Formats: sequence, C-alpha cells, structure tokens
Amino acid sequence: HQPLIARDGPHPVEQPVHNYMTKVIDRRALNAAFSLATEAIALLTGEAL
Amino acid sequence: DPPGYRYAAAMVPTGSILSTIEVASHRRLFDFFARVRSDENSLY
Amino acid sequence: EANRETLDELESAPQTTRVRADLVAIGDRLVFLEALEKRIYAATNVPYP
Repeated sequence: HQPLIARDGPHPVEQPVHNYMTKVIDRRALNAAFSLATEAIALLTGEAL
Repeated sequence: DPPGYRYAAAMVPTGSILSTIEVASHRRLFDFFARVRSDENSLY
Repeated sequence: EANRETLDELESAPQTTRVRADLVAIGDRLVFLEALEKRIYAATNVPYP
C-alpha cells in the first residue's frame, strides 16, 4: 500500500494506490550416492557367515 | 610392488590426524596409496 | 480493522542455543561475518562459489 502526500494545484491530484502481487515456487533437488560392494552385502545379509 | 595397507590394525588406531587436506594432491609422499569409492571388496 | 493480528506472531519461539559466530557491527547493523570455505568446501573438490 503506497502512501500519499497531498500536493497543491496545479499538480494533477493523485489518488491512493495498491499493489497486488503473487509469486510462484521454484522447485529443485539434491543428490548423494551411497554405493556398497557385493561381499559387503553377502556379509550383512548373513549369508557368507 | 609395495605391500598392501593392513586393514585389521587400522580398526584400532593409535592416533588421529589433525589436518584436513585432499591427499591425492601430493601423491609422491606415500608408499601405498589407495583411493576408494563408497566401498569395495578388498576391505572385506 | 484496518490492522490485524499477524498470523506469524501467534507462534511461540523455538528453542535457542549458544553458537560461536563473529558478530560485526557495521554502521548501525549487526552482521554475521563468515567465510565458509573452512567448515564447508574443505577437501571437497567443489570450488568455492
């Protein structure tokens, strides 16, 4: 909401003003990689034990 | 040529390295130098 | 009412803790003055932005 300061003639008489505004979300992502190895899987599983 | 890193005695370390540096910067310092992704078989 | 109760004001404060960060007074303002490339970007080949 912008304000007003009342001037004097002969300046054209100004009126109150309003601004109505929206925005859109901008979407993104992040990444990481955990990779294991086979003989580390065959252990945890309880197989090679 | 050089002997492998010994993984079983690293499970109980003597002391902690203070510095934080990319080690592959200076490779020539070491004898056996291994760089590993998330995991491998050799460790096991 | 041309003046309302801001919906965010109705929230209680979250728990705060004591963290160590350099607070510089520039002009009239407090500012965190921080160079991150130690905490983050150390021994990680991503270049400092």
